[PDB]
Amino acid sequence: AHLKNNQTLANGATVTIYPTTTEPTNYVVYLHGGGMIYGTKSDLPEELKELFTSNGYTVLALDYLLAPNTKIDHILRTLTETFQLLNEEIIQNQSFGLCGRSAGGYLMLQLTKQLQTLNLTPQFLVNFYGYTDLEFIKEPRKLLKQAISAKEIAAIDQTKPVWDDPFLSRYLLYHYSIQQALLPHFYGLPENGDWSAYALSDETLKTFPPCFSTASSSDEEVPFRYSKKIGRTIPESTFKAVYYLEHDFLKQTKDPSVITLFEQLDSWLKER
Repeated sequence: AHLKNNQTLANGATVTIYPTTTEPTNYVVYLHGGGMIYGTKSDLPEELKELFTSNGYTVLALDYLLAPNTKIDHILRTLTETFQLLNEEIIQNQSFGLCGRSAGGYLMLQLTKQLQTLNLTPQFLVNFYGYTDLEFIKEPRKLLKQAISAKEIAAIDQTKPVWDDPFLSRYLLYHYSIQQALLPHFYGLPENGDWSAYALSDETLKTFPPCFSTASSSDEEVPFRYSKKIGRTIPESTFKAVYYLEHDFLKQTKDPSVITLFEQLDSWLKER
């Protein structure tokens, strides 16, 4: 039956499936935002989900593990595992694209590199203000003006694995770690600052499938040069800027700039 439904995979990851009206179908795997510390596959905007399903892509909105509970190296390994199970059960070697929101864009690009090794290349990629390395988190950022206290985050568990944060309850932990300079520690990044293992080279990006890439010039959370590189260094790719908006502009799908960008994405999807 073609109804939105959740499925749990062998390793405990769950996926929310939004079927198209027809069979056979193609697929897009969606990776949510939240800095790899908070958030949920449920953040997928209705309008973005529709851009995919109306174009014949069943959307697979996928869980991934969250830091500091699970370190980035492990999050990435588990994501590859999860994709392989998702392909076993649902995609079944049919064509698929990937779509990533902020940290989800980084995850998508890292997954892509790993999938090439398993003979599972995506047909295309859609990057909403992601990134290709973690260097930018070394730079000071002021994202929340008010200082978050230890008390306000004391109740958030950092120990046990977490597949989903459906009510964004871990949002403060993310911003706390930023304000307290703990984000690299939360992520498990090398203390010596050599994060080359976490970076994608231009060489690597040049081997990737076509990407539609977009970010706001006014993004204070991820420098939008990343999305320029992603849409320009990957061959046969497109970069579309939006101007004067906050980082996570998928929160504002009714904004005229975002409406225009969705028209651009729709047109680009129709050329796959």
